[PDB]
Amino acid sequence: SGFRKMAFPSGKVEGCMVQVTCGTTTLNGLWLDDVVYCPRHVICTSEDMLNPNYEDLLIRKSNHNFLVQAGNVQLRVIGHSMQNCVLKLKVDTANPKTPKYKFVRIQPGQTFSVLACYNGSPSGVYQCAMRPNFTIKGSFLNGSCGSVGFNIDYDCVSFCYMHHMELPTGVHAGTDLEGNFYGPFVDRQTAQAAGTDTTITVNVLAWLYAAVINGDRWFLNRFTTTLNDFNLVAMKYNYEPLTQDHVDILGPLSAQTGIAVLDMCASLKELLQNGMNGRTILGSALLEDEFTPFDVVRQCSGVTF
Amino acid sequence: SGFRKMAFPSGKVEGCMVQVTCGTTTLNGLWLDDVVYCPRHVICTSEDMLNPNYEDLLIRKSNHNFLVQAGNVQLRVIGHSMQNCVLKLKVDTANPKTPKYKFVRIQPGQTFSVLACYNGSPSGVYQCAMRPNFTIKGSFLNGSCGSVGFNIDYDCVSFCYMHHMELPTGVHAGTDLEGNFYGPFVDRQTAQAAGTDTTITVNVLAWLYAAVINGDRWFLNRFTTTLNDFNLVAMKYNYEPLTQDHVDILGPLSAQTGIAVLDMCASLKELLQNGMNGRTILGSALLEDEFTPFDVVRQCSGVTF
Ligand SMILES: O=C(CN1Cc2ccc(Cl)cc2[C@H](C(=O)Nc2cncc3ccccc23)C1)Nc1ccc2scnc2c1
Ligand SMILES: O=C(CN1Cc2ccc(Cl)cc2[C@H](C(=O)Nc2cncc3ccccc23)C1)Nc1ccc2scnc2c1
Ligand SMILES: [Cl-]
Repeated sequence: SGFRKMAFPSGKVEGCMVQVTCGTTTLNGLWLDDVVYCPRHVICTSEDMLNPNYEDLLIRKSNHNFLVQAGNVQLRVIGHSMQNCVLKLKVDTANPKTPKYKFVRIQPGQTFSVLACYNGSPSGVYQCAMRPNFTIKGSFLNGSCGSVGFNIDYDCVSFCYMHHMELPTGVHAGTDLEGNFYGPFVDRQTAQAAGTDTTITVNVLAWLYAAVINGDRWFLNRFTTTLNDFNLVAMKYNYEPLTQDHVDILGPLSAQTGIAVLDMCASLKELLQNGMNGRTILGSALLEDEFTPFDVVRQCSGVTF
Repeated sequence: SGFRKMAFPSGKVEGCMVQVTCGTTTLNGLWLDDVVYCPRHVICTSEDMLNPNYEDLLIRKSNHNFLVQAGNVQLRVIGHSMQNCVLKLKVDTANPKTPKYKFVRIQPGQTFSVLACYNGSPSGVYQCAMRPNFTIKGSFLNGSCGSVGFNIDYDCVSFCYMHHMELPTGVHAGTDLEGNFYGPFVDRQTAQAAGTDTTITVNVLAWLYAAVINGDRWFLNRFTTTLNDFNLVAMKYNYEPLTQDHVDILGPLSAQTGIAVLDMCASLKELLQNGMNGRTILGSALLEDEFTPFDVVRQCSGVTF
């Protein structure tokens, strides 16, 4: 029993973290085989950030201008190239700790683990979700750029996020490992803001199923709803629309608990309309939306890596 | 910016997890140098759990009755001994991945990371706290026994907890790495229950200071309090007494924010009286007690916003 915000074990990613320095800028890099991946803004000064011409700044640089440090060892840069907002530094040493991996782009609502790093040294691991507005509610300080997000499937690490910046509201923005940003963001110092966010409905439903599995049923009722009627109330409370795909995905949890997805939707509707009335669900007074249906099934089954 | 329940990177502990089997029982062990540490109840059947005589069960075992598996490799047991509720299995191979470590016994209120494991394989990492009633609100299924709790400071892993059992209320009990239980618990299936739990006051205060550092001050007031008056009100809401030690420990956060500890105590008193009125503090609708003053200083910026 018990339900916690659980991250994947970080060991396979810790053995890939390095420090990248170019001029006065120091951030983190991801060392896989003989390439070090890092945000391209490592080549910028503070004045360059306003309107940087990355292809012009990069030509000025030679291999020896990039200082890469893996633990207490200097890696020698032998090549460099840019792919979208990610800089790829070819080093003269393949990482002996390179795990089996893939680069994957995730969708809003999907969760992942973040290994927060400073000066190429991992400091902490936490779980988060890609919000519908494409930002993440992370915890990062100056020097955290280049820290990565990932999921593990069997023995394969799927890298899905690289940290680039913090927005004025304290939320974070970054790219996939191919350098494509999540959201309408750019890697410059310009006026940028997170869009209005919404709640991840399929995740709140998954978490309500996790509460039932852990013996919390007070919110269950005898009623049901249609998908259309539920979506009319969900949009009213700034919740993402629930699709037939979300209903299908919740199928197994509905069969394990004996509570149909639209029956759980009726419970969610009443929670939105009446509140919790001094009660909690899994120790929370808010409806939690950062656990996917797969996360709930995995934590209530004991899948190992 | 941001504030998350952050765990330590788990890699150093992942390289120590092994599977220990004795008869029909399989659980996790911690392999450090040439010793595998695990709960002594690995030698018990379900019948034995009512009134086990561990000395009597152990004398009937030989080294070859214990099967230890590290990855896909069998370790050969060459010695065994019991120390309190922990079984120490001497193996003929020192763990080449043994980190720099120490065994530390923690006090209630202290936090640590747990690496939940099944069959010697890590599945997830999460942060938790030793409750005032010496239990932990973990997330553990059958087969998780032997999973460990730890902190990491400057590359040294301090092991503070080993998982032994789940109590009837869904909470968890275990030992330090010398086999001494936290709390009045026994590794016996008997009528034992977690005592009434309380809120960790010094941690709630630390978290209120984390909110001020991150820019939120809505909960402050113009009042102060005496330590005695604060404790009389705190005990009515099931909060632990605040000692002069806790006031001393909060000194640095009081100096970084300019808010005296007894001034923050007055804010906590008012929060207990009024609730949050639809507002949140660091994204929570409840007062959070699983971040220590040390955790807040480690995660938060040294510059207040
Ligand atoms: O100082 C800057 C300038 N940035 C321009 C800029 C423009 C474009 C790009 Cl792609 C990156 C960046 C950098 C950037 O966002 N870095 C950071 C990333 N994650 C967390 C951070 C936490 C504190 C500081 C920086 C952080 C740097 N901003 C700033 C922001 C957020 C707070 S919160 C307190 N101080 C700041 C100060
Ligand atoms: O079946 C038992 C017997 N235990 C007695 C017993 C007595 C003393 C000692 Cl030192 C160890 C143990 C074992 C024990 O607590 N094992 C476990 C440890 N951590 C999490 C667990 C999560 C589910 C299951 C077992 C778990 C075994 N209990 C039980 C409890 C909690 C739920 S929740 C659903 N089923 C159970 C069933
Ligand atoms: Cl302690």
